[PDB]
Amino acid sequence: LFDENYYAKAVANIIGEVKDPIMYKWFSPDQIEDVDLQMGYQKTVKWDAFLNANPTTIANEVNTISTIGFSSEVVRLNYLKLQYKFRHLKQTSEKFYTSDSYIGDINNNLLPFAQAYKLASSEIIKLINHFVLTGTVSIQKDGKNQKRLLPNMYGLLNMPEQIKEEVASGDKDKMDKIFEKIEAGLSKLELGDEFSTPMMVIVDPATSLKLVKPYACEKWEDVLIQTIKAINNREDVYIETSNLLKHKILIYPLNSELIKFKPSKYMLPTPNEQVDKDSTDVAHSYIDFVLGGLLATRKTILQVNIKQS
Amino acid sequence: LFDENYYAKAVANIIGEVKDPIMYKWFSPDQIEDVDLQMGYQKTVKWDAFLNANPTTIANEVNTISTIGFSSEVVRLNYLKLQYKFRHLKQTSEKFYTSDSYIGDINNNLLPFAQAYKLASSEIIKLINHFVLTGTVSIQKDGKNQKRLLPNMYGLLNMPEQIKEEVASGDKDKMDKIFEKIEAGLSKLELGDEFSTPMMVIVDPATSLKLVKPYACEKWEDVLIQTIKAINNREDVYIETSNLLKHKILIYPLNSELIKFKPSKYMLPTPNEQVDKDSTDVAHSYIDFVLGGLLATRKTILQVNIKQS
Amino acid sequence: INNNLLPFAQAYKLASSEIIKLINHFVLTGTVSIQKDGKNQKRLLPNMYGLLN
Amino acid sequence: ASLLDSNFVPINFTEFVQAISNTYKQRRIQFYENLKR
Amino acid sequence: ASLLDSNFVPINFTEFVQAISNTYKQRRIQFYENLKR
Amino acid sequence: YSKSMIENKVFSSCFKSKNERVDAYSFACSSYTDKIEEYLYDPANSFPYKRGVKLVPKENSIYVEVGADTDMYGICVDVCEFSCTAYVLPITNNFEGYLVTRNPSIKIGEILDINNNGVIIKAGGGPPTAINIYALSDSFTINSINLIKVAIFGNRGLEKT
Amino acid sequence: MKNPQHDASLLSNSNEFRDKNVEFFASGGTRTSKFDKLENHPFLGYPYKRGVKRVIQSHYEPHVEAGGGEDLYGICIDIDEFSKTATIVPITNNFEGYLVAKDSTVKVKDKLIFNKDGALEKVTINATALTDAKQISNEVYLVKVAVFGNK
Repeated sequence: LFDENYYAKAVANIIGEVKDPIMYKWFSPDQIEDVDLQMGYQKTVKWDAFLNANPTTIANEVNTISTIGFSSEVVRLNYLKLQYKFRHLKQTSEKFYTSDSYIGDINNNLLPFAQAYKLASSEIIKLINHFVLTGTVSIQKDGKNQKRLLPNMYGLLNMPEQIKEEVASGDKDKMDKIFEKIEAGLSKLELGDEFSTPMMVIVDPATSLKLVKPYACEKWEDVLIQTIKAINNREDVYIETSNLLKHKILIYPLNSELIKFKPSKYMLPTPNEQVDKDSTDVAHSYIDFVLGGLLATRKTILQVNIKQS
Repeated sequence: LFDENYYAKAVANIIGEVKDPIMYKWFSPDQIEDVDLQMGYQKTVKWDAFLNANPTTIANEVNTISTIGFSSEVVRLNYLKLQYKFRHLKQTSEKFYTSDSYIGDINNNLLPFAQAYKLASSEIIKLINHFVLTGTVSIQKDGKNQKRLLPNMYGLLNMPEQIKEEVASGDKDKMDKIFEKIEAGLSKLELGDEFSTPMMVIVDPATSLKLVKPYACEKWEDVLIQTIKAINNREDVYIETSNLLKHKILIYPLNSELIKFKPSKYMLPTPNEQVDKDSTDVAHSYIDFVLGGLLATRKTILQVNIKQS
Repeated sequence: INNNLLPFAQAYKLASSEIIKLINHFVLTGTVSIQKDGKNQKRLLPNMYGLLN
Repeated sequence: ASLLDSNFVPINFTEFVQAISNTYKQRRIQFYENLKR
Repeated sequence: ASLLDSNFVPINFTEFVQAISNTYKQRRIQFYENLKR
Repeated sequence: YSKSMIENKVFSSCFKSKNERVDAYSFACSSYTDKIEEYLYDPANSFPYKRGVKLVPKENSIYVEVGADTDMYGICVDVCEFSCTAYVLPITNNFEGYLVTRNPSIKIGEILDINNNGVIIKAGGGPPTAINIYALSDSFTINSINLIKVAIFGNRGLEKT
Repeated sequence: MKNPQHDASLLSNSNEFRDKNVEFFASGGTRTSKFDKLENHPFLGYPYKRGVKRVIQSHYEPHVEAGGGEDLYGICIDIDEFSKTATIVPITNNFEGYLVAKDSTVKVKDKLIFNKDGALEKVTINATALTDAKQISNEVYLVKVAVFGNK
């Protein structure tokens, strides 16, 4: 294959230069599990058992014993296939544009296939990170013109049936009021028997600036960490800052028994076999990626919104 | 045996997927010693020595030497055998229910034997954990319909001849009153010459929230740890949170000379040889476990109860 | 003879022959019954038909 | 005699039960060894 | 089948895609191995 | 209605009080040597799951329909909706398990009676009870259907009031 | 007690195979079937070989005690003192064995009712006496009956 497909050879050579996605920091290693699918839906079945009565004492002869029941629950997940196109220089035309220690038309912004693919992959990976955190696909800082997505495709921020807390715009700058909502939201959390697990905090830059302020010789960040430690059995609490959020605070456990991520194993960018060729030196190529695969239980994610108006 | 008994084969292959009991975190490795008994009572004899008089100085000739005496104490522990029954598919019928990526009737809530046994074992282990911490057996959130148990079968919370402290319902939210009772209980604690040992603290989730409050830049938890470090020769002090407790605080040493756990080596769930069969595809199986074996010296556990009414 | 008890081999053969006759009746007629009157039919599932129904 | 051994072949049910008891004991020992408070 | 393996030689585009997915999976595993918090 | 009852966007959230499910295993304490029979039931008249049923010999087959204690044949413990088949424990056998009730406030130890709809009610309604039914737990509502743990052991010699 | 454990100094001569089974320690039933339903329950008092009623109320699970009448639930045929549990045959299951009689008035062909103390007394009907009442010791009378339900 590599003897015939130059582009496939080029991708295999330069696949290692693509940086790792930053979303991996938001999950524990056990929380991610790949699936084999491109587009469609997949059903997940979770099984449970419960005790129907007190256990039966075994003494002398007996035939009536207590029973243990079972239950099942099905959750549907949707997966969507998305594609992009980019232009690059034809392989046989590279010799006519190899300049002094750089290849490509500066005037015409044309690049070799290898460099074009690497840069394109980096941009797409950033977009995938935005979706997983937010649940929306948008290329604008405003977050508008969102591409319409299928249901059963949610991010950590818009996952339904979770504890949503809203801060009034009058208290947008009052850390005590913001922390009060957090405490109320934290109380409403329902971790059940899995409460002994590390927790993750995701904040926006504006919130982080407020956190490092003194607690009204302690900081709001320290108070928040202690409060979370009170419920997670005194375990690790990680705090992260992301520019993709705007006046939002995300708290959720890093436990595979509560939140599970099941992306398609083709989610990350993958080259397409079709290449557009013509009589000129410019060709076109396509990159494929798949979105979806987030699964979470009810009332296990705390989403706090600080309204600005 | 594995050539004839499919179920025995299935248990061995899946026995490793059952998670360890969480009760192991409440005991030191040396505090647990298995015994060989399914049902009945076992008498444990503890020997001691004492000095009758001052030692004898060896000089010149003498026949009258001071003597060293001995003493014994007998303790009886009761062990109980309990059983549970669960339904599952038959081995020869699994092939007709092997669906895509799962096996079993979603409509009929029937599972293969391997999955059924794993789920059943997990629930039983949860019940065993509850008994050791509490000493009571119940399947209701209200804690009613308790199964009556034999004497000499105590948990940490209900062990007699220990220090018991009560907080009035009017002071249920005053941490200063709660800590005052804790100090009085710690004063009444009698460890003798074995005071140099790590200590364990178990609290309910409601108390855990109160502990991280500022002390009235210091926390109530910090004050508590320092107070315990005063009496235990400044050894390690561990704090654990359990949802199985409600408005209770347990403090006890982790010294094998004071509190010892002697569970039966069959305490954890174990399959039974008997399997119910008929002409249909549904079969029944039984799981056995054993309860009891906690032994503690007098006045070595502090049990604080915060009355709500 | 006095109690109508047979060895398992003969008992199985006769029982199988009876069932096979019943299977033949269902395929041709689409209904399951043990009466010459054809009543007391066993209720079947939908999309289960014979050549006659 | 434990279920961890690939070379262990139980003969009857009593040996099978003893292997399970040993397996539970070994897991407990392993758990405390890897436990770091 | 991984692109990280030098001796690996894909036969067709389908195997090439499988190698890419395996490569991504191993990198994620390696990332979590090297991650420190 | 039905027993299984559906795709979910998210999963539903200790071991205690997990048996409060409509499709839970009916027998709180089972036993081999319990006789279980199969019958047909009306797929459009009344859903017999977890209800007291009576035998109605029809012109094509013997069906089971929800019935009162006076003419009760047994208790329907399970249903296979694919074949519309009801599984019945005859009244001659003991039962200890969860059944459908219409009173959301029933205490423990109270005497109970099965009404015309095959539903557990308080025995003080007035009809003379003919079966020994006792409430082993308080009635609980699943959101809506009311269930209660009961022990049924045979008929009562003389009808009570 | 079912088995009063007392140490002896001489062996008791036991060679005759007749009139050896009518004893207070012979638990179970004279004739028993594999398909007989048995339930063990916590008990109070000592309802051994007596009619038992189920008593329902720190809240505890229901237990059983000696009783009868409209509250009759079953028959206690065996007991375990260490576990404080009693094996019970439910009233919906027929039984054949020796039970406690109120006095010696009970004879063959006599219809019997379980009294408030779980003892069988002459006349709803529950059992039919098979033999005459025999005094095991003091006021303890045992009668062989065939329990069939309640009238």
